[PDB]
Amino acid sequence: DCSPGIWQLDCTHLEGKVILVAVHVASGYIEAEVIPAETGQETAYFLLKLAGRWPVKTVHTDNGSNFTSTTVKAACWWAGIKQEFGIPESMNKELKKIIGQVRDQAETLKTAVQMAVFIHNKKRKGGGGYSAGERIVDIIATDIQ
Amino acid sequence: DCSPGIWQLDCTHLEGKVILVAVHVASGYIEAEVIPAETGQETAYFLLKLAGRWPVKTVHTDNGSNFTSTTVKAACWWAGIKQEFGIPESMNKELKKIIGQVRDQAETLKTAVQMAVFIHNKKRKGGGGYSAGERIVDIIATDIQ
Ligand SMILES: Cc1nc2ccccc2c(-c2ccc3c(c2)CCCO3)c1[C@H](OC(C)(C)C)C(=O)O
Ligand SMILES: Cc1nc2ccccc2c(-c2ccc3c(c2)CCCO3)c1[C@H](OC(C)(C)C)C(=O)O
Repeated sequence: DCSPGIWQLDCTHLEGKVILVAVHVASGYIEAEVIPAETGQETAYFLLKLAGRWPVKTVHTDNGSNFTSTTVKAACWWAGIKQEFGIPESMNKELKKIIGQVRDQAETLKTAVQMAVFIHNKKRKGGGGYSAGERIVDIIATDIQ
Repeated sequence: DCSPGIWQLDCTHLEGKVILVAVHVASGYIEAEVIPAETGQETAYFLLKLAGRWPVKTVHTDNGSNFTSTTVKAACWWAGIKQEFGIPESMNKELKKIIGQVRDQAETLKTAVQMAVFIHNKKRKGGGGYSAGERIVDIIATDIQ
């Protein structure tokens, strides 16, 4: 029943590095990237990429100060994004769980993260039974037509 | 009439930097990234991200030697991707055109690229009349069901 334009964006920390995690709330679909620094510039750039791919209307975060930089506000201004305050989970544990499971199968954390994203988005969820990757595409397509 | 799992991947050069460009052939939808070096490791990593997001079955390129590294072959092995040889355009000019149009509106090339990707994917194509972003989502969703 969730609006299809709503996304959640946070950062977690692992191995002294920073993982930016975006969740499409309606579907559970995720996108993630290991970023060199937890900064406004990184968040702004990430939001521009996200918005060119999906119809992003509002973004929520669990750390509001993430969104106070002028650099982030410029990215939401240009892409027509607004901040979402009133949201009614949680993938940071679950994605961290998958990362832990595949970690030794890759040299770098960034590679393991993308493996974990792949696994998460492709998993059939019947425990009828689509994956997050299938649900996002259906939700958006139905919302077009 | 194109298969929905087929993607084209190339690199272009601008301002002495490297832009990796992936095109979903059936829709015209694009994803791009400025990469620090034109290397197998960058291509492999990019393919892992791409494959966690879309149902990527085959990838074609205009420079076959792009795909000879062990690092790329490991990424297509792990993600279940095969190379596509027999393909029946062109965005590298068109995307370059949009980049040129917005270039002065951003400090960095990487930012301009993402602006150009956004513009390209959102543009209604009626010259009925959906955008590449709408077409990819419809094509994939219909292919699920
Ligand atoms: C550094 C590195 N070196 C290699 C040398 C030879 C062969 C493969 C690799 C891989 C690799 C590539 C795809 C892949 C996996 C690992 C693990 C399974 C999924 O696919 C990596 C990975 O890094 C890059 C992806 C950036 C190249 C890694 O971090 O381990
Ligand atoms: C370096 C940089 N510094 C800034 C300082 C203050 C305010 C904004 C910026 C922007 C910016 C952010 C979003 C955006 C656009 C530009 C241009 C329109 C689309 O949205 C950038 C851009 O770089 C980052 C996105 C990495 C921060 C840029 O290359 O110009």
